[PDB]
Amino acid sequence: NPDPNAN
Amino acid sequence: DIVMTQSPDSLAVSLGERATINCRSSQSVLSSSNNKNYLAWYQHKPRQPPKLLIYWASTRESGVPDRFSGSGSGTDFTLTISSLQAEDVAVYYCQQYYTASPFFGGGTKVEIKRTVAAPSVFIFPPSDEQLKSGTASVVCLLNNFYPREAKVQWKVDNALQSGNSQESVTEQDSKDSTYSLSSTLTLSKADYEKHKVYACEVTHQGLSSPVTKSFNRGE
Amino acid sequence: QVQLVESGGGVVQPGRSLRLSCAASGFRFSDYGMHWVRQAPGKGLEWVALIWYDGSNESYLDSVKGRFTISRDNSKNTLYLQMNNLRTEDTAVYYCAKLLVGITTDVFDVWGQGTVVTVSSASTKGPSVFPLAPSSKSTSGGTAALGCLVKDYFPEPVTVSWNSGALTSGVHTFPAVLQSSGLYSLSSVVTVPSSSLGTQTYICNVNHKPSNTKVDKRVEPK
Repeated sequence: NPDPNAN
Repeated sequence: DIVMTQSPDSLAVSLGERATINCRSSQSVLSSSNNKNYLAWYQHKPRQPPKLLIYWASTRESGVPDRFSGSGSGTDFTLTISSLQAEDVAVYYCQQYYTASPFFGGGTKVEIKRTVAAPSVFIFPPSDEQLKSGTASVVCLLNNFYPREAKVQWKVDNALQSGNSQESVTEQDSKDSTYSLSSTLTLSKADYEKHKVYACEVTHQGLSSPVTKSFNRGE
Repeated sequence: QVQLVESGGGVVQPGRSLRLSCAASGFRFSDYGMHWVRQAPGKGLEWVALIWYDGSNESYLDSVKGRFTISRDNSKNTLYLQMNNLRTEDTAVYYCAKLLVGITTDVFDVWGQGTVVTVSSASTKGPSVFPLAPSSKSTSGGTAALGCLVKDYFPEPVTVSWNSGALTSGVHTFPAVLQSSGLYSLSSVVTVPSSSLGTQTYICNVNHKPSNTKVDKRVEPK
């Protein structure tokens, strides 16, 4: 369940 | 991979009636960390980019009218259009955005369902101008018919033609909700000159028996 | 406006390379993963590639892996797709898009307008325009059909009008088909009252900008 966005 | 499968592949809905589109994911897209389904629905019309309709399976995007609604959870999802409007004719895609390879479904083409309309059929011989070029194109037109399903069969001197034709179909007409189809039979001039009778035979559910249009070369 | 503007599409020979660019503006491009998505003729949308917000990882459709490279230059708010060893089946409209992987709050998507990539070894060629003459057996007092066959051109598109745009009712200009020769062909037809044959003049206007060809072709009963 990836998050390729900035955090 | 989480692969997305839609059903049906095409749907005909009468104006003002309900449209239901189904989508199945090969694995669950429900996140155990936030209890949300990573499932979107997109609308796609010709000559423009896709538009987001629904995300989180049921959250309707800003500006999208309330006749669109998404439901389901886990692996089974549905898009409903409660009352179809003419501007809703489009291909609808589900898509998962759970993984780093966020696959789309195959799409469901939604069209307006109207009364049956048999095609009017016309056959066109090759022009003399083209023949002086070494090629003969024979064209058969099926005009303003509904439903879309139709079969064109070419016959040359009663011999069934196979593999030497191509056809093209228009988008659903915005005024009368019909389709039209062009089929082109391509032969060398030499072959065209051996035979006499050129026939287009058309089958459609509105025609109680197939309609044939034909000409004899050189009349 | 939040927008993406693509450039770089065109005709490219099989086995060669082509780079697409996608210029982002109106939002914080460097905060988001970004994608390419394509649509081949007669096919559905197909996700192609994903790049992390900071360029630190990438994900690829299996059929382009090792041939295509997604990259970005955040200093220029630009996304790229380097396409090497191109194949016929890579022919498609290519979109860049934000998509929704990893969304939390303040959710939006944005797509570019698309750029066409045609993988072909065909040469530019203007069409031949041939009449589809109305039949002599056209029903008296009924409806007749006539048209123009626009044959053997490359690349797309052609534009067809009738009577310089004055005739629109009853016109059907069909999608082109790609022939085995690698050249396109299409027909444009119109239905009209049979009684208008002879009295009314019917001319198809066919423009193919790549070949600089502009034809006005009169269609007459034979």
